[PDB]
Amino acid sequence: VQLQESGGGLVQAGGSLRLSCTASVNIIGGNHWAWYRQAPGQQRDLVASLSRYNANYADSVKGRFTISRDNAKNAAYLQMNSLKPEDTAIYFCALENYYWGQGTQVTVS
Amino acid sequence: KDFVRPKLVTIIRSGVKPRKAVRVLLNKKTAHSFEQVLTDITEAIKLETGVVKKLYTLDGKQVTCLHDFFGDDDVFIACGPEKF
Repeated sequence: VQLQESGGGLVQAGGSLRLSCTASVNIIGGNHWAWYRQAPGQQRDLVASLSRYNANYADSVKGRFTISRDNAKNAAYLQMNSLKPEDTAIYFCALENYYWGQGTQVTVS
Repeated sequence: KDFVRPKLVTIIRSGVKPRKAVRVLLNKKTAHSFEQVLTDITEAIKLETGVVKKLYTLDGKQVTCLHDFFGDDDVFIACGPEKF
C-alpha cells in the first residue's frame, strides 16, 4: 500500500491550501486517516485524525483546518484555512497509522 | 500480526462480466461489526443491488463473522443479493 500526497507549497500568511492523499487500495468507511506535520529534525506531531465517527484536531489548528475523506476516490484531504507562519512544516498523510505518505512541504511566509 | 498491522484482503464481486477485484484494508482493532464490514465492502465493490450478504473463500467456505476475515484466507468472493 502506497500513499500519494499533493497540494503543498508556498502561501502567504492568512491564505489557504488543500492537501490531498490518495491511497493505492480501495478505501472503506472503517479506514482511519490522519495528517501529521514535522519541523526540521523534530518528531512529527499529530495535526488531525479521522476515524469513521470522529475528526479530531490539534488545539493549534482546530476550526482553521478540516480533515475530510472521499472513499470513492480512495482519498483524504486537509483543508487548511487562515494559515499562519507556525503552520510551516512538512505534512504527512497516514493510513491506519501504518502506511505513510512521503511528506509535502507547506511554507507560510 | 492482525494486532500489529491492518489486514489487506482481496474481494472479487461475482457476476459482472469483467470481474471487479478490489483490495481493502481491515483493521482487527477497529472492526467491531460484521454487518458494518459488509456495508463497507458493498460501497467499495460498487454493489448497486443492495448490501452484500454472502461472501465465500475461494475454497467455497462461507464467511459468517469477522474472524473469518482474519484467519488463513486473504481472498473472498462477494455475491450480491441479485445472485439470490
